Amino acid sequence: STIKKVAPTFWWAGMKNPELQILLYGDRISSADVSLSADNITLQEVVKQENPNYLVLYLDLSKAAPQNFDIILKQGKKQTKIPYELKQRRPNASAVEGFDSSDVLYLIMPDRFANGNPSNDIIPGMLEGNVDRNEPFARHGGDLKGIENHLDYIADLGVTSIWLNPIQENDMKEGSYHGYAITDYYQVDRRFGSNEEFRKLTQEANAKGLKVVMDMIFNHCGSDNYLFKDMPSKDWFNFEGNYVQTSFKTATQMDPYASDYEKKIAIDGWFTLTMPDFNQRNRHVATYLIQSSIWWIEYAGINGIRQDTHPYADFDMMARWCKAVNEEYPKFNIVGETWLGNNVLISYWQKDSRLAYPKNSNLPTVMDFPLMEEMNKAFDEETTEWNGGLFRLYEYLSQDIVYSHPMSLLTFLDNHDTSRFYRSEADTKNLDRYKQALTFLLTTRGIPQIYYGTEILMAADKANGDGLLRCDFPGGWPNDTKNCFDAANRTPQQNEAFSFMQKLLQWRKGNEVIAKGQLKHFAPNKGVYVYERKYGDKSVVVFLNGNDREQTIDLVPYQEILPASSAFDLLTEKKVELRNELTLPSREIYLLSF
Amino acid sequence: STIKKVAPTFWWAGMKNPELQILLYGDRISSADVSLSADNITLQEVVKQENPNYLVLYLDLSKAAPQNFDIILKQGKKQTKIPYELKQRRPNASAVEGFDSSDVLYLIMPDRFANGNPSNDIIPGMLEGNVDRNEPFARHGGDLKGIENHLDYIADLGVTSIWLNPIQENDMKEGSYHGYAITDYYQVDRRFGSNEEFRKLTQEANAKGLKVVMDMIFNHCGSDNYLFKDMPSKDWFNFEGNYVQTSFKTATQMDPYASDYEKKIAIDGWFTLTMPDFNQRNRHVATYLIQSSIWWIEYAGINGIRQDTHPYADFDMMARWCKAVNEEYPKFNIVGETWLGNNVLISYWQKDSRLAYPKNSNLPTVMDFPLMEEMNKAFDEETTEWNGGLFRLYEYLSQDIVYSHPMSLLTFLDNHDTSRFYRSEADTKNLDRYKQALTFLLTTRGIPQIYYGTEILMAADKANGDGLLRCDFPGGWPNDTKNCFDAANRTPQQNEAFSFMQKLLQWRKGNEVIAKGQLKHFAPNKGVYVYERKYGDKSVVVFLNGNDREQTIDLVPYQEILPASSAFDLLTEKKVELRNELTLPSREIYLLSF
Ligand SMILES: [Ca+2]
Ligand SMILES: [Ca+2]
Ligand SMILES: [Ca+2]
Ligand SMILES: [Ca+2]
Repeated sequence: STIKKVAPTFWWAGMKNPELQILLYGDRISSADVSLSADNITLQEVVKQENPNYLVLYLDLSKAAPQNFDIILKQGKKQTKIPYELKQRRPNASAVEGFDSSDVLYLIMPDRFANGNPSNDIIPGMLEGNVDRNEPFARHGGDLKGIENHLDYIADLGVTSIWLNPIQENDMKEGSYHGYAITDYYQVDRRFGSNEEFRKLTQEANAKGLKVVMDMIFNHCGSDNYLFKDMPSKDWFNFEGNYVQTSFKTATQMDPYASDYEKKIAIDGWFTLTMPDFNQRNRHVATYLIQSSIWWIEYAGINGIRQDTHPYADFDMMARWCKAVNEEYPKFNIVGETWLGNNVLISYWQKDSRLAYPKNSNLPTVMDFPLMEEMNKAFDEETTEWNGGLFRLYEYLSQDIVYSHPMSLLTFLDNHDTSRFYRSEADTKNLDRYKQALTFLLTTRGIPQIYYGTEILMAADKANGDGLLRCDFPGGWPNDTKNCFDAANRTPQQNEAFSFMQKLLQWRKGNEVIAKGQLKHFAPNKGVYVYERKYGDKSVVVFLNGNDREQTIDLVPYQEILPASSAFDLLTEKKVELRNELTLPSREIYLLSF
Repeated sequence: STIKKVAPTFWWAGMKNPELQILLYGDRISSADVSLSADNITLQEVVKQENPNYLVLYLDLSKAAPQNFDIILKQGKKQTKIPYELKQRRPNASAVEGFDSSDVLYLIMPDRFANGNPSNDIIPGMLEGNVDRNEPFARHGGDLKGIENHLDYIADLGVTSIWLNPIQENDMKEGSYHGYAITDYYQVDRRFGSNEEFRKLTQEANAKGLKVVMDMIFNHCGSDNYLFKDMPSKDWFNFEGNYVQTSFKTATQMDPYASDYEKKIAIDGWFTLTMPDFNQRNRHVATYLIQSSIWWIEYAGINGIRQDTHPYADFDMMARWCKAVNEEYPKFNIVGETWLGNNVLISYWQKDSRLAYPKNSNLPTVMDFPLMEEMNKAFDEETTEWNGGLFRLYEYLSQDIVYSHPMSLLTFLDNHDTSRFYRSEADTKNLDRYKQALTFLLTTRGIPQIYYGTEILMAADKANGDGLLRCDFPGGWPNDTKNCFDAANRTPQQNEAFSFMQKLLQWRKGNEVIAKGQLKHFAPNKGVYVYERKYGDKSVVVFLNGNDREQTIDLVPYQEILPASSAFDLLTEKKVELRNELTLPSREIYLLSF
């Protein structure tokens, strides 16, 4: 009809926040006389703006039960009836579990994991009408069905959650594959699936014991989003809708020496030309985006959101967002991308930050990029008597007083924006670093994330561009020669790697010591880093030898974490003797239980 | 007589704390019956310990006026009268000025600055009976008279304070030159001068407008200190008087993951065999040391103490110490050596630390070693569009939210424990780095310290040992060929360096903008770092070009700190045009006033 788009698509009765903003987009609709035909719904307000193609409606749902109702636009002789549903909430929707340190997240770029339906690789009408598996920056045809097809593999690997790069539609001319330029916040990308397919994926994942986390982006949308292409008003995007390039200097939010000029350039600046910057200080923009997040939580049953670009957005509005989400879903977890150089500035973004006080982001989980930088060097260097190697871990962790909630820090070796743990295929010839890094990651504090393909030694270097950071999982396509979803088609080394991660993950799942236990560590001792996780009377103890050589060490230092004269290494299932001294082969790892 | 040592030597009437501990050392004195012959002084308590050579007396002075009085030991037939003075306080002793960001401190190692009295280079009876100017680790003969002789030079350089490495006596066999193994807390080292000489030095310094800061060490004394050689009890030193070597891991005080074993080894461990670790948890040790600090403040009129090794000592006792000092001298400033790798752990030691809360060190000033590390690389590297060079300064300073009192951070390029700013004589051929580093140091936030000899390009590298970090000031000895205290005997380059520092220092002195002003800075712009200090309506603006090349930059970013279309560079006294763009020669520095 005259109505092109209605947002949200639908809503629910009995949400904690009883307000509903319905955004209407169509042909010169703004002059219309608006009414409702409904049962116990109040139309509070109709908002008109420069662009006559939009109306913004504010409804009060406090007294309203599930129902179908009509929005009615009368313009002279013409009358349009827009039907609208208030669905009935699942029981206990509010009580959906979040994710936490008991979990391990498996990060998947949908377009690059598995093609389970080739018929949707190209969608008539969409601006990017091409797939080309040999172009790193083109669509390759991955989809939701593909992920659904391989849930068995993911669960068997031992992770507890899938985390998806953005699945919301990116109808862009170029670069649509990655998902970070959304053109519709209320639709899965038609090349990945329908909305229903995503709900089904989540159901299927939950039934195999897997949580689902979803990437969302409030800082910016794609330039082909109707909201941008046909702006309601200049106030919806920063710099009044004109492209000004961001500096990426997000330290300006908290830097005590920041300039006014630089704060504006950073936080109001656009990431690129085709990713215009939302003005989150606009009440309509903010509610639109907030509602979008809540919609996907109610509709799809997700356990988590990662808000990319969190520091590039208005601080106050993102605090309101986190508050509004947690008011509706008290156990839900949100992680923000805090890509900064140091723990000090990252800690500011975490909920209850001592350094932000009295400001509070309300953001439960932030990302430990500094730990990533250290872990990418700590297993390759010599650990001397004074410095290097595993000292990086000792020294970094001892600074955890900065962080308000250290067990709500996402930890990771890499992700879709970094070099992979192994930079090149050639580097994967030695798995020592892999084994130490993952032992550390999966036993120390925080919430681990594994990037898809880590478990089969996929390699990549940032210097060759972002496209090759996100190569196709070998096996995800019908015509792939080697299908690495099955052990039978994997190199010996790939199976060594896969089996190692799986051992740790399968052991970690359900393990209350790692999930909730105190942490206690010791300075590297003749190159050997030792630490303990301890919950009640159960404990775990890790030894990591930080050198390419045999080392004997005195065990007297560790008396307070060694309650018995021997224990079993979980990895080799062999006994380790704990009496006075211990000799550790080159790059040894012991993971003891007590 | 039978009394070898009395501590303190004397005291004052009308101190805020009315308690006085008098420690008596002699031949089997502990059985004695003790009394006083005095006017309105109460002997509260006499403390006996394992060693019979000691008595500890506690007196109450609350009702007591200045007087001479006697302590009386009666043992059978023998009776010893120990005379003791309660001096009368100078008026306004309490109100002695501290030091602060309006100051610049000039750090001097006394044995290596100037020999103004060669007759005291060797002192009969002292265990180290040798001087040898050609041995880096031997005494060279510097003294107080030498510093007094060159106060004119120091004041003319433009600094506001002298800071001395320890002047308390180090009667040790080897290594006595540096001062960090004290054998008498109540005596200046006889090779430097008498107590009176130090008081005179201070008087002389004050009259030329210079403050005096004194190094003290509570963590440890020298193994030839009577307190150690002939211990009152095993409880006076950690590990019951037995040598156990410290790990140097002082992060154990605040590390949330610290072990019990490691905390003890670090904080109770000895620095070396000949530097035994005081047990500051012993009430007698603590009062002894506290009183010693207060004594030198009353007696000598000093403005500041640097407590070396502050983190190796008991946290609670050092907080009590800072409180007790500030209760007596409210404006006095104490700086603690916080030699740690990062701002997080350093910030814990600063008074009102948000990360230590609810603990509080009460330590006003801490040392910004991380800024030093950055400054030793920031002026040598390329400053690209994204990273390197002057970015190190931008990035470090933006983390100042960690610090409770950023203007009470001691900043410095080097000191007696580091490589000098210039590692070798050859490196001093280029002064660009010197000029940028010192411009930065003397205009940015904090309390600058210059190490003696920096102003004449003395060079040294840590790798050649500590002795060559502390070479003789050329001119401090009667037989030196080139006397660099006078411009006439200096290389052209030495005079370029000296004149540059002097210009900045002389301009900084009295300058309220630098002392008290806000700081505002900008990300390096095509390699050029720019910042402003601003107090009321007066401001200062620095431009530092962070590359070995000419660069034109847009000035539009800086509109908010450029209130006029031109200004005068303080350094070259030439006009700089502030209109739309600015072209900066290789390594340019502009220091503008408005
Ligand atoms: Ca497909
Ligand atoms: Ca923004
Ligand atoms: Ca002398
Ligand atoms: Ca100690």
